[PDB]
Amino acid sequence: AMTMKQLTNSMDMMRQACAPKFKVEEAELHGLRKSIFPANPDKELKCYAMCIAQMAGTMTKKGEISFSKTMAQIEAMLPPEMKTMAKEALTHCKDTQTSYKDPCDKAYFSAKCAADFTPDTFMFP
Ligand code: NA
Ligand code: NA
Ligand code: NA
Ligand code: NA
Repeated sequence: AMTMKQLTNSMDMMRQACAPKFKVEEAELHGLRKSIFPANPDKELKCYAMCIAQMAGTMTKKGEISFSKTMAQIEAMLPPEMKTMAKEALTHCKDTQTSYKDPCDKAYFSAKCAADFTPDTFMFP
């Protein structure tokens, strides 16, 4: 798997690829990295999160969060410091998207469920 430093480098690249497309600012982005997710973000932040999950190949053509490739991702890619938190969060949070129709809401609120469940060391790009 990746080391923590390699994962950070990969997450910074994802953020560089996605953030410029959306009307987001540094503070709210720093917040998600530190696993602090607003309950009521504006739409641009929700779609930033979707862009990210899409980029990590965790999103479906249907505009849904894919359990199976997320698991494969986590297994192959994550360092021990993140891997067990991510597996537990995915199982804990897998039904979140069913309360939402819009794909940006599915992505963002699934990631919020994960952020809220885990401690502050669980990073999002
Ligand atoms: Na590595
Ligand atoms: Na919550
Ligand atoms: Na967290
Ligand atoms: Na938390």
